[PDB]
Amino acid sequence: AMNLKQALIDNNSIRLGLSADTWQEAVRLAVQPLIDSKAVTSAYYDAIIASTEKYGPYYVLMPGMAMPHAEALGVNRNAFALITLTKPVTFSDGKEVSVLLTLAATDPSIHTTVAIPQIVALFELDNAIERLVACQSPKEVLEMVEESKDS
Repeated sequence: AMNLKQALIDNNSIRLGLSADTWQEAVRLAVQPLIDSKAVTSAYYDAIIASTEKYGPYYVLMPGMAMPHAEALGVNRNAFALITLTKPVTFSDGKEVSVLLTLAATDPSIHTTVAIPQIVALFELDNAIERLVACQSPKEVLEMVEESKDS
């Protein structure tokens, strides 16, 4: 089980400065890099849209970030993806998002025991979302992620 930096490399999962008009557009874009790496199937995007439709945007945990995921489904392999938006997108609860960290798992208890702690740490860094938005290559995204693992 899973290291965020490594997962991101193994999947080549980082996308930088994409553009979306709806939170549906942004979720699609956020899951794409995981369909690209064959970690998940489109049916995973569908499952995110569907769980958002019944539960509301539950994975939007801190200002400026979503970690899109469903209770899974279209998943072959544990993976993370990381995308960065040009302009903040507004989710159906009124929250504004500029960074989506997609999470996929074949076991549901990974989410809180393993994944959220890592995600939490990246975003608990001094000026993270804007730093992340101004990242000019996956290299520095990954450098931010190493910085997360310590202190």
